[PDB]
Amino acid sequence: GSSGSSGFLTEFINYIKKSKVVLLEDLAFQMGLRTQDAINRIQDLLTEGTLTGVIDDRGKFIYITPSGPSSG
Repeated sequence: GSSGSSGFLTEFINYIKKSKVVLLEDLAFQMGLRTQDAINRIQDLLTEGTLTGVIDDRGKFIYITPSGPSSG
């Protein structure tokens, strides 16, 4: 359990799970943050494994989460 002003990370991840299709360009717009900033966070989380996804030649983010059983 992370301590301090930790919340944007937890809320950001939860949003991705629910969100079927999330774009990096749109992500920064909705969150206000910059595209590069948003991408950096996604790449970091995906690198550690915290999140699993793939990027296409269109620099788009595609998350594939199992609908229904939220256990693992």
